[PDB]
Amino acid sequence: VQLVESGGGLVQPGGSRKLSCSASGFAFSSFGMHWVRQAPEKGLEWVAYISSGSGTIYYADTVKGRFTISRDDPKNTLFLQMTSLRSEDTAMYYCVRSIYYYGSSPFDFWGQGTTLTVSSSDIVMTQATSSVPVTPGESVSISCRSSKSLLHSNGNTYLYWFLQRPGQSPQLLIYRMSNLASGVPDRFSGSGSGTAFTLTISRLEAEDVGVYYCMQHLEYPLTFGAGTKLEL
Amino acid sequence: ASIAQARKLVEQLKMEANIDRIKVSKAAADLMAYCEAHAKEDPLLTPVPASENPFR
Amino acid sequence: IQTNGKLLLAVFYCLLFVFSLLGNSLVILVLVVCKKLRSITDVYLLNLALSDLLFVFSFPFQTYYLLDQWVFGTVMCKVVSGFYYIGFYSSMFFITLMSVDRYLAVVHAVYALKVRTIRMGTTLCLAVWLTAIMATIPLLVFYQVASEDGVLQCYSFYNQQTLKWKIFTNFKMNILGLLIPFTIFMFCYIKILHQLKRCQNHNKTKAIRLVLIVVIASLLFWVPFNVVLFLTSLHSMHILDGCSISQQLTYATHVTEIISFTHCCVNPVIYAFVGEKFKKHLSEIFQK
Amino acid sequence: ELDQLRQEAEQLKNQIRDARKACADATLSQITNNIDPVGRIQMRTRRTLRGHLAKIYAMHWGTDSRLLVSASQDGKLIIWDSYTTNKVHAIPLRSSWVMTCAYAPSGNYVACGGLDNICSIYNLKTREGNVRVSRELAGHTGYLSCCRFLDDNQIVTSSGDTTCALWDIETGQQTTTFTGHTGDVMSLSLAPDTRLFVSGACDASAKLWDVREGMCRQTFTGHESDINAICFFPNGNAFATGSDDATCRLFDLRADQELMTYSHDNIICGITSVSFSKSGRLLLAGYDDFNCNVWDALKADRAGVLAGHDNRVSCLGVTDDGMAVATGSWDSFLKIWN
Amino acid sequence: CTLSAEDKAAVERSKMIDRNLREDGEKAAREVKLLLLGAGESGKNTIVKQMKTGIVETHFTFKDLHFKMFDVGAQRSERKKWIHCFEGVTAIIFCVALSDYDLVLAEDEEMNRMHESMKLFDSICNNKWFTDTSIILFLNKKDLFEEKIKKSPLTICYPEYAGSNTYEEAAAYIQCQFEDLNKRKDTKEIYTHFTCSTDTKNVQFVFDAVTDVIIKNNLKDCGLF
Ligand SMILES: COc1ccccc1Oc1cccc(CN2CCC3(CC2)C(=O)NCN3CCc2ccccc2)c1
Repeated sequence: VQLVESGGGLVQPGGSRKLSCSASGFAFSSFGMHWVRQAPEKGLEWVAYISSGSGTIYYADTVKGRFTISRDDPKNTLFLQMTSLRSEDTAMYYCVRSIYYYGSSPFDFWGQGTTLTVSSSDIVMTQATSSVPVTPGESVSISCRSSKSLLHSNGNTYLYWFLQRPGQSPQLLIYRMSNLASGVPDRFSGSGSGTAFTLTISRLEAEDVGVYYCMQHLEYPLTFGAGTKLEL
Repeated sequence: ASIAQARKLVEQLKMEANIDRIKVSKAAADLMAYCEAHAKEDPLLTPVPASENPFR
Repeated sequence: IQTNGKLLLAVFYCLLFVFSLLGNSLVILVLVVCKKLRSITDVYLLNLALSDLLFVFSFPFQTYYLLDQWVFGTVMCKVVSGFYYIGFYSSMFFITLMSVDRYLAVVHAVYALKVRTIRMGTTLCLAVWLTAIMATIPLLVFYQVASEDGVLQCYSFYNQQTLKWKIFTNFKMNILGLLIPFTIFMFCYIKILHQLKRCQNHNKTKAIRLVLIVVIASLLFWVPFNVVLFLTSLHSMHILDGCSISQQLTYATHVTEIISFTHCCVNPVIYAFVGEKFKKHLSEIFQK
Repeated sequence: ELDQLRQEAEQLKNQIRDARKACADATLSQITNNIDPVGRIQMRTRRTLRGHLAKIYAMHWGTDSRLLVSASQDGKLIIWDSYTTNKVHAIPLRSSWVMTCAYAPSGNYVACGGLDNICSIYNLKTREGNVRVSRELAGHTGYLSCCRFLDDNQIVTSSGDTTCALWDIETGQQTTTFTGHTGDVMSLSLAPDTRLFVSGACDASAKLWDVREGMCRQTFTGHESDINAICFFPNGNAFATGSDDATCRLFDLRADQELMTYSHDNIICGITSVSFSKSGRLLLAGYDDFNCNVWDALKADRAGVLAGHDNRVSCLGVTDDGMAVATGSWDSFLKIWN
Repeated sequence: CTLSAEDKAAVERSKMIDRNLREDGEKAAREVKLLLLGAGESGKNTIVKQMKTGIVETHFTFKDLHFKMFDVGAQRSERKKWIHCFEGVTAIIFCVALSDYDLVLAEDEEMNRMHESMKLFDSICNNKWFTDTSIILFLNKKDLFEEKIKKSPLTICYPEYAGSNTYEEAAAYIQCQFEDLNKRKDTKEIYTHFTCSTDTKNVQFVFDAVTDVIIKNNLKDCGLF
């Protein structure tokens, strides 16, 4: 599975660009797609989303009207046409796949992203830890708080834990607050009480160092936490 | 040809005839006891309230 | 005489309304309630049943108008005239469309496999309904209640200068109600009959008989109606003038109206009630 | 001599019948005579699963009792969320003539089969996001009638070649071939401990097989026609057989003979499917009269009737928690009753 | 709405699955289904070749009509447990070898091969599942039949037969014997065509038969049964 993306570069403000995300190794048509920004030294913010078959298109409030996201299923590619660029959009863009059925794992694979620079009622998810020291072989807990209860009446708490290694694309760890993703070691665990949730690592190594983010998926302004960095 | 089939059938019948059998009374009593023990955990026999019925 | 004719017309209108109600309601109940609209023919049959019901819904108000003066008002007179005319147009268009559908099914079987679906039938039915509404739009604008001899009557008022619009709207019921539809109706069923004669089956004789029944029923229902329409238009053009002529045309008008809409009760027993699939559906409903 | 061998076989059959008669000191009817009747059971159709365009031949609940697989002749294997009526997957089968389907206990795999004499095992959890055929087990010379998953690596199938087979999927080979039936085997049921399984065939016989060893341990007779449905009692010490003689039968493994026959004069049509509730008290059997009858297992009295299928009820299943009862008929519909 | 974001997306996925199922169902209904049966060596393979394990599948297209021929000759199991799966097929192509009037079955000589064909025809035509299902009757090996009638007469297969030993009259007699096995001559109709190794109009005959069957089916569907 590959999600290589293309485009980026230095753009004068008020211009327009086309960000392309090429997909190979999996069925494009059955997978919904998302674009997630990464500011040069900040967290992740959801930008746009299209469902399977281009049925529904959602945009973030700060990017509504200017951006337009589309897909080419026969060509197996994802487009984001961007207009009226300002200095707030300078980011490392990430192409994310997400399938939706019972027991599915959304936000599996994150692309490597493209660097883009411009010349000069939503749920609030807060992680006050910011930075906590870590030692190999110990156990660490990372907390994430929610503005409203992420537990829907159907019983599914909608919380996603992501690990971004230094100089690496974000990697899914826990989906729906207790479910381990594929290829993730069992040392990771997730717990919560509807509003405040914790993620526990039983025994860390150098592979676990990075920055952890918590995402909500109840409504569809998709909001991340500030993130918590681990340093050995 | 058919002699081998007859021998195999006879051997299988002998193997089936050497089992130990308990009376119908004991087996029926065991079935009744199992039915009575788990009767409280059968939604079909004893309908559940609509609160915990997933199909509302 | 006048009272006898009034009561006589009221009686036939009431019986026709009752019979059409039963037949069309039975068709609708079998199609949309007890079963599914599985085939395109089911869609056409449901649309024809709705058309017949819409046509017959205007009968009770006419019976009251015979019994006593019009009291329902201007707007419902408009909607009643619309009911009658949209029913007429939709019924004829659906009869023609069913003739075309059967022509496709019989003459061109392989092509009808790929051109006969529920979606296409629904699209054509919606087009037919829109066409009927468009055709009855001109007639509604003239249907105005008025007090004649102290009696309130809902009729198409045409002033001395608007007489041209009455005669034009009469020929439209003829060339667009009969000539265009029945040319397609006739052509489709003649070719079905020719195909069925040169066929190796046991269902050929029954289909021939039913096709002939449909053709003769439709002709006897709809030809005298439009013939007396044409004669009335000619009389209004002063081509055929005479007091005895006027009385004879009025009497023919009444009798040919009765022979005309009798279709709202005969069409079910010809398109659905006879025919194996509907009998099987009715037997299944009766068993349950 | 052939005559001597036949005489010895007849003598052994006589001895077996004599032992079975000796062990029959009483019957399940008199022992449960004083037990309170279950009462009138009325189950309503909570869900109706639409989407199949042909006759449904197979259906199997998942372990979680929410996801269920359905096989029908339109060549599609549809996986349904029963709680909210949804289609999780629609696998297009290579052979449209499917007569059986299976859901693995883990949920990672689903097996199908039919007139191709091939057990096709599909992978549901894949990195590509689409259901892919994991394996195509071949070797049966007759139509596959039932396949049950022991675990994610071993599957047990029954075929029309009068045989059953145990396959390890990771090599696609027949580990153990269970033979001894004269007619075509139509149904198999795995015991809760997954060490023995009962297979009913068209010679009106149900045979109990040891999975590990590989030979028939007990043979139960009594039906006057082919056995089309089998189901283990939840205890594992009994099973139920449905046949075309319009009767169901309850066989005890330790008593090695029948215990009760569920029948009624009004029923002439054969039984297609048989299942138990999660207590052993209710025996749900699908009949060809477009009906599904619920019998009391301990008292032969008819507990209830489920109607609402316009064609023959072909498949019938009960969830692991016993919450609901899925019925799939030839009218291309699945109804979840509760 | 009372639906989550991923619940709504799952509903959309289910709707897409429904749309695909409807499309495939329309495509399948546009097709024609033929069940091909034969009494062993009945020239069935020859006709399979000319139009183009367990159940064998054959797809071909003729005059914008997509056929699906299912061969079940290799099942060798109880036919009554899987013959109901083919209820609703458009037609049944029954192949009978005319050269089997002389040859007797390998399993005992008391029971003749054409008698096997007649018994199979009686079982299939009078089956409760095939009541309105048309039968296209192919009578293969007509050249061998015509050559062989000179040496051995038809009386061996039909003792009650009393007629000339010419090819035409014997062929007509065999065809009549096969069509008098049809208990219901009103619900179903039987098409008989004579074939050989060099025949090249068999697909046309099948096309005409299926076109007639489609006409009958949509006459029933259009209310003109
Ligand atoms: C107040 O009732 C209605 C008002 C408007 C439409 C239909 C109302 O209900 C009814 C219900 C049955 C019969 C009539 C009366 N008729 C009169 C003649 C008619 C149709 C309505 C008309 O008007 N202008 C011309 N037109 C047809 C002329 C004609 C020609 C040949 C044969 C038969 C009739 C009205």
